[PDB]
Amino acid sequence: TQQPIVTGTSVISMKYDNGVIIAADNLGSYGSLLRFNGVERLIPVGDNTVVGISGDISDMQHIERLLKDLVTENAYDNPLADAEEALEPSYIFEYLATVMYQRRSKMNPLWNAIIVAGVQSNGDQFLRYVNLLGVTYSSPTLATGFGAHMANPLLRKVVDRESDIPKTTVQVAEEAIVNAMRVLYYRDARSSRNFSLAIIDKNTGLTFKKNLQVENMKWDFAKDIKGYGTQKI
Amino acid sequence: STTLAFRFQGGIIVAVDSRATAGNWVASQTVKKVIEINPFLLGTMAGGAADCQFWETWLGSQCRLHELREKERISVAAASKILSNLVYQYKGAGLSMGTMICGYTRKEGPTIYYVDSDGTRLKGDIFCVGSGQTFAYGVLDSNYKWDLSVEDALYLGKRSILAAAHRDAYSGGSVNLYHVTEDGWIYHGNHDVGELFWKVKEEEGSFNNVIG
Amino acid sequence: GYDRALSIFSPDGHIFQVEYALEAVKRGTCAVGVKGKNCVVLGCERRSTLKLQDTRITPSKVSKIDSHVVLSFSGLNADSRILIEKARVEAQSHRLTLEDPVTVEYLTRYVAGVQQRYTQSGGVRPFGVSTLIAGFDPRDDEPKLYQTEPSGIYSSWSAQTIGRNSKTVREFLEKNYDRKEPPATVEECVKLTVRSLLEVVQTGAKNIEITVVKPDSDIVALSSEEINQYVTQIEQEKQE
Amino acid sequence: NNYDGDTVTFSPTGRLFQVEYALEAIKQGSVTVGLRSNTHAVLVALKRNADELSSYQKKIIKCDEHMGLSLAGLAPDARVLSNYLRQQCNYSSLVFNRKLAVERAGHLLCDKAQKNTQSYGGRPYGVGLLIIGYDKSGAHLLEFQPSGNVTELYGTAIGARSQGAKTYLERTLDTFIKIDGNPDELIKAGVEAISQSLRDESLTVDNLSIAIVGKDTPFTIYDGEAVAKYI
Amino acid sequence: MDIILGIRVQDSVILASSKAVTRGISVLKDSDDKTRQLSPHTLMSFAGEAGDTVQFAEYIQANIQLYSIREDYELSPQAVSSFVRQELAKSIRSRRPYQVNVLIGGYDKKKNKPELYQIDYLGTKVELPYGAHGYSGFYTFSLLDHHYRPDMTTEEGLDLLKLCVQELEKRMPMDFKGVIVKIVDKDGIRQVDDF
Amino acid sequence: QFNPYGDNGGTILGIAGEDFAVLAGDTRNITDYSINSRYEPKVFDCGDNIVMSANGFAADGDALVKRFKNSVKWYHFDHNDKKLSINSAARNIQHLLYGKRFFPYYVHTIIAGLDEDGKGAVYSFDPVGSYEREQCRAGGAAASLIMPFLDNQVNFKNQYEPGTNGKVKKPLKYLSVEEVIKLVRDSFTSATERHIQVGDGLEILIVTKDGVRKEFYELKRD
Amino acid sequence: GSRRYDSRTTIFSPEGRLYQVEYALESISHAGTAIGIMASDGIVLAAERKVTSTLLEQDTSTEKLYKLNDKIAVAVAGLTADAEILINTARIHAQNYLKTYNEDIPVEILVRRLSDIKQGYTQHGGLRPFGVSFIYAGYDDRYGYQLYTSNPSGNYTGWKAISVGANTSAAQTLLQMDYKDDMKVDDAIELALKTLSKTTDSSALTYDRLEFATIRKGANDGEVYQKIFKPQEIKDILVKTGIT
Amino acid sequence: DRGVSTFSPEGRLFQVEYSLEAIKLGSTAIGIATKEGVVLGVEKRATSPLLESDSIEKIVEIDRHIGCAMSGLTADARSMIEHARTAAVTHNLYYDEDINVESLTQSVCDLALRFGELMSRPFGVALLIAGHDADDGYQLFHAEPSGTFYRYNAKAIGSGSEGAQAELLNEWHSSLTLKEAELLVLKILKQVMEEKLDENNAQLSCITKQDGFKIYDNEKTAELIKELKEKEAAE
Ligand SMILES: *[C@@](C)(CO)[C@](*)(O)[C@H](CC(C)C)NC(=O)[C@H](Cc1ccccc1)NC(=O)[C@H](CC(C)C)NC(=O)[C@H](CCc1ccccc1)NC(=O)CN1CCOCC1
Repeated sequence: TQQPIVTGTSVISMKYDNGVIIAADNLGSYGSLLRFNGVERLIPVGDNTVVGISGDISDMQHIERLLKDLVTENAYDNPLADAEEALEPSYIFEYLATVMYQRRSKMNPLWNAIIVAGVQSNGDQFLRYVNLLGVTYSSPTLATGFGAHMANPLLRKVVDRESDIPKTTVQVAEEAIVNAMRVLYYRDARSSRNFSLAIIDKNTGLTFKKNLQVENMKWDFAKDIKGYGTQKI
Repeated sequence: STTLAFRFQGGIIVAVDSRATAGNWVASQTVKKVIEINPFLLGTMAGGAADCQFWETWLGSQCRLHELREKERISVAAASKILSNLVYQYKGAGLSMGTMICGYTRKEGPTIYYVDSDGTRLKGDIFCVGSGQTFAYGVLDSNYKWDLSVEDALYLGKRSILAAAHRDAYSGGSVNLYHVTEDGWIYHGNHDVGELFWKVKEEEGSFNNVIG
Repeated sequence: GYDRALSIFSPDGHIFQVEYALEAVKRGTCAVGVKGKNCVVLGCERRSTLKLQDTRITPSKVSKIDSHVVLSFSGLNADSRILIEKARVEAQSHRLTLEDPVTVEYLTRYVAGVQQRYTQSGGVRPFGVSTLIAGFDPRDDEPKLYQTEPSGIYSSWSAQTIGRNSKTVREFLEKNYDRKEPPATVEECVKLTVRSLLEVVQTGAKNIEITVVKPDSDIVALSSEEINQYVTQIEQEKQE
Repeated sequence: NNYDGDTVTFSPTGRLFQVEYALEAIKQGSVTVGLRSNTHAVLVALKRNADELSSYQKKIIKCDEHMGLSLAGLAPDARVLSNYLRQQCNYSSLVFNRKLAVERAGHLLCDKAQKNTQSYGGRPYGVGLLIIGYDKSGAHLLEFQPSGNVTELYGTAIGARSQGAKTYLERTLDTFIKIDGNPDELIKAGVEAISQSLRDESLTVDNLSIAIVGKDTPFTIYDGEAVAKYI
Repeated sequence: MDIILGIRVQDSVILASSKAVTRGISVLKDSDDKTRQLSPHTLMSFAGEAGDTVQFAEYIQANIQLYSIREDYELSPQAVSSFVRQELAKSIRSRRPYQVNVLIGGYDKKKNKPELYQIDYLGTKVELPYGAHGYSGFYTFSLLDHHYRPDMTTEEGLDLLKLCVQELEKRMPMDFKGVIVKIVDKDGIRQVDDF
Repeated sequence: QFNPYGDNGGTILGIAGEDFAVLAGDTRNITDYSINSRYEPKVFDCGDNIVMSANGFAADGDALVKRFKNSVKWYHFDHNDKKLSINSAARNIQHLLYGKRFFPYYVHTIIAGLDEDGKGAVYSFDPVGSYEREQCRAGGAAASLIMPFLDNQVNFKNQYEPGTNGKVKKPLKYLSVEEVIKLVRDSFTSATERHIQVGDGLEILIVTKDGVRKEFYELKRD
Repeated sequence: GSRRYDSRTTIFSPEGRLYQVEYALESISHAGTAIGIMASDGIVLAAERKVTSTLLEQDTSTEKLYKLNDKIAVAVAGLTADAEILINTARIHAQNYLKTYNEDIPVEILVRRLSDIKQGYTQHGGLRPFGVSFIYAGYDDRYGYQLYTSNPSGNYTGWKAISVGANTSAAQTLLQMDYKDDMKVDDAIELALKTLSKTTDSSALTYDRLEFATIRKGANDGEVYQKIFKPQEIKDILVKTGIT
Repeated sequence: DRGVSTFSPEGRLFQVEYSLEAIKLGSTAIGIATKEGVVLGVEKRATSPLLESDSIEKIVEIDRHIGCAMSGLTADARSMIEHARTAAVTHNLYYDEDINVESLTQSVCDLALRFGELMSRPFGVALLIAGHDADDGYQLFHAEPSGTFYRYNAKAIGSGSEGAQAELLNEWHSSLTLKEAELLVLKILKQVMEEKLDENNAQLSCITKQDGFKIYDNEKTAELIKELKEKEAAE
């Protein structure tokens, strides 16, 4: 039995024609206090997988160490560690999914929601979710926390089903992700303006973007709003 | 559920309903609440479905192992006590079982043992177990005599379940009848309450509370 | 824990520790079991190099396992106590779970299973003991007599003897015991038992113990004078 | 002599006699052959019988849909080791959703056999194994020895008179390695290889045992009338 | 389980135990014997939590019987009662205690005296001239305080016991379906069939 | 306090024919008022012509299916590639479920296939392992909506022969695979209309002696 | 491994004897003789100390005779250190029985349990047996006055008069010669000392080389008293019987 | 001394090879498998005439569809049978079906090598396990203390095994009837037995799909013994 202390908010992601995009802001909240601002919640594994984690940060750091150790262990007695026997997104996910469910079954969970985004060796897009309960599901768009409520509706307007994936380009997909991050900044009280974004493409590979900012915000209309009903000054 | 079994001149009658509930949701009308342990032993099931079903089939395995080791069919007393000693180990853990081990052996004769999940084990001539046990008792006790014929005893057992199936909201479906003799148990059919009630009402002239 | 495999096979296919345990039985005082038509009698030798004994308190050779079953033995006395204790506990355990006392076959099978377990368990030696288990099953009037031995094998006997000079008394029983007509009465069965011990014992004074077991938990041990009467009667008939 | 009482003792020349005596149990065992191409891997095993009234001892065991082995020596020891492989293959599937590499399979067996050669009380395994499989890096063939030594090969043979089949495969190396996309021809080469280890006896219908795994072929075993094709 | 009484008189101990076994709103049995013979001259009645009662009684019974076989000798009622108390004294600090209250009626053959011991589930032992467990005591003790004499006969004890059962049948809320009466004396244990 | 259970919604349905059996289930996965996936299958081919679904808490559902699939694998290893019969699978699943009697899998399990006489078989399980063979069973969130409809249309309950004065019952008969799929589709469209956790897609697995076939149908996405 | 150095203490010889038990008995046969004699109105325990030195503190010494409880005592023959291990176990066992049944432990029960412990060391555990033989002298209300003996094998037997340790063959012949059933304690005291006096390996039997004890009902009315004799009391009883 | 799990220079386990010598000293047991059933027969070999031969239990039921005969240190077989019976019943509990004869045999043989420095020595007994299942039909297995088991059409174990096996080699064919097999076991037992064969010192049994495993009565076997003697004198 735990209670989360230092927390990370929404992780959002979607599939596009050649790969997957994933994003998450750089905040480490301590309740209502926006305590830590340099927190990286996207963690790459190899050159083909990115694990996005929300929830308790101490448990996130534990998961980082496991993934780091997983890469090391895979390299042992493995001449094809950087080729045919390299770590796949599906391997990394299933490992985490196993751990998450084992921990919930011992009544001592890792208080997180995790999204493993990547590209398989055969070029197929991989995007799957797992959380503290060990619950797993996959979808063309996946999001955690407030992202599930606000980002998914927006991302589903682009990719509403499987057949929309080949029709969606990386430009259109990234634009929707960046828009969703702005909406979350408007409406999620435990979010920050600064965020990281990662693209895993089957052709161009892993592109990790740091220190992005929400921009092109609409605040001007606020000046016209006076009082709460009858005030005209 | 409603289950009964009583001892009489011509052996043992065993009768059960077939309903299974999850709260007010009627989950099944076709549950087998009598377990056939061997040609001379029967076990009735009331309470938690899984608890009864799992541990009474387990009981059957223990009874088989007895007759392999001892080259002799297990006694009704020993069979019941295996089950009672088992549930006693789980006392407090929350098992829910109201069972009756009915059978015949040479040394014992016809015998009935009531065994429940809080460790109670009682030998007796008449028992009714389940949510509708009281309704079954009312009809059974008021019509019971030791000198009942096999035909009348079978009907009284059937009629007592019907009585409970009617009044108890958590009993119904159909009646399963068994008759245990010196030669072993004999199945006396599945009787759907849907047809049985009206057949009994018309022929017997009872159930005048219901709109005919 | 001490793990050593003490009981092991030899090139010729023998387990010497089990066979040396039989030698300990062969050293032990003679014990005999004879079953009649409606009874079983257990006879036991007591060596007479021990005078100044206190027979009130000295452990008796025949031991009650339950009210309806008895156990005598030949071999190591200290080892026998362990088997008797285990058997007595299993007797009460059986009554508790089965709601019925043990059969003589069941009790024998248990004791024999214990003896066997010590022949292939690490860190232990076999029991230097062979037993004669006798009694009557619950609600039964057929006499039962069983034998066990260190190896763990057990079997039923019409009449049997174990211990020192047992081959002599077995020879006697083999020609004197009729399968078609066993000792019809208690007196006949006791006499045949005493006769068989008189082939080996020495004197019929405080050297022979006799215990009679009858149906429905009817067990009694004979006193010196009672046994001496059989000894006196047999010797007078012998001079012929 | 004085240094063969247990596995924990070295001889003066640095030998482990108990490990060598375990190796000897393999030489007494019936011959079995392993060979592979780039697409498929094949096990061929000469089964042995007690007499004409008995059945023929099964030499081949399946470990997963993509991996399995043949045995020579103590069969119960092969059962223990094959069961261990089954679990490890299965652990890899459940936890990582990943088919176990044939190379890791060999490493795991090596380490399991090794622990038995360094500790008091235990004994070495008394069996040799030929593991075949098809994984993400194509077809594979391994040779396991109970000393711990595992070796990846194109082809090999273990058991009594295994030198005959091993010489043949050493000559045929360049031919059978290129039998790609043709199962029956790769088996034929294996059946002709094991034939070089035969004396007085010939390959009959309930004597021969063949197994195969490959690109679009799960690990399957052929016995009885299913091997009559290759005699 | 509810009513268990005990009366020690001049030459015997009389135990009375209710026959009813009730769960819920149903009397499942009206002929239940709430006692076990521990040895030829020692009888134990019991009452308490369902299952625990019999399981405990039979466990004690098996132990006393085992002792009797081992030593070819009958333990005194005092010795048996001390053994029983210790088992309950262990039990109360266990993970799941036996919730069983007992009366041990015995005849000591060495002393030629009847003995009645009352032991509750905590392991609280007392020797008494008359005893009871549960709500029975709230009526029977005061009644016996008045009518009991130490030099009474077994017949006088049975009439005294009838007076208790009548009072209980009058004032107790629950129907306990009468009692099974047993007598323990120099000649062992015997049951009164007509009560 | 940490709550180890959750409700992933959805509903499942099993119907048995004469020489076939179907096991259907919607593809929607939810938590509270949010949709997690519109296509997350929960009806699985487990081998030996046995299809299985464990509806309720998806984590426990997946764990169970995973363990049973593994049980089938080891059954082959230990018993010379013997085919696991549907009755044997059912009993094996009871022990899986009851093994966690004191920390249950929160799922309603249904399996379907063919019995050893080649006839259609459906078995249903409660969370702790009580099981029963039936012609018909719905499980999950919309079971209370679908099940009485099945009683009426599959087992012809409360239906009498016209003009017989409610004396002769409508005779029981096996349904064709075509007629069964009609009932499955209508059951799920009805359930989708009136239950918020049911919708998106319908996936049916049909089992005959020839193997396991699949069919997919769109459902309303609101 | 360690197998090389294992003596295998718990095995049979080809003749069916337990090597270590036999050799432990050989060890005990060199120990100071101890005699127990049971009379109708009490029990005597007499024991010879092993070759005493003149500078040994005699009055505050305990080598042979030990008290188990108020009703039971033992005479030791063999390794003293081994005996004390067993004595503390026996003392505890007696108190467990008293705590359980509120009654003093019957003599045979105590003897059986102590003998069962010895038996264990001959059948399992791979340890050497206890090189000790006991003479138990005690009283209970069932059998009255009782004498037992136990040895390393774990086998125990009851006696009217018995000796353990050195010269038991010669000692047992002398006891068998002069013992009779209607004997009194004071007569048994004389027999015990006379037997030691003849079987001793010393030149002459003196007070400083002896331990002596009686268990009488010589207390006031129906109760048992244990008397462990003081040096001066042994000196007096030795003069009173005319040995010195 | 030396380790329990030691290999000889030839590549065999000393203790397993020595236990095989103990089995050769044991009483003869013969099994014959047919399409109408499997027959199991044993030599009782009473050590003395006072011993009640009906108490000699060398043929044993494992389940209704599986039977067992033994030879060697028969006391060692008790825990092997106990395991087999539990394995058989346990499998029925988990899978609601009879357990395969081969799987049962394999379960028993897994105990065999669980010895060392687990139990202290191998078993000193060989088992003939006969049974029937729906898949492979009527089967006869020979389970050794080496952990190995062979299936046999016919098999003899014990003191007269090599002589009896050579006789079974000639006599066995695939079309043997049950009655023919019964007589064949009696015939071969009478040849290798020391004392003269009769209903008291030899026991027969069989397993059929219909009636399951049955130990024959001494009355039934006696008639088969009489039928056997008449047929041999008839030519
Ligand atoms: C009469 C009818 C009532 O007592 C009979 O006694 C029958 C006995 C027959 C079945 C042997 N008793 C029941 O039907 C019994 C009543 C009951 C239920 C729960 C506890 C005690 C008694 N019913 C059951 O056991 C049902 C049987 C199913 C419906 C076939 N099962 C459940 O209720 C299950 C299991 C409950 C459970 C018990 C112990 C530990 C864990 C769980 N519960 C669920 O399936 C949960 N629920 C169902 C509806 O959907 C939401 C989840």
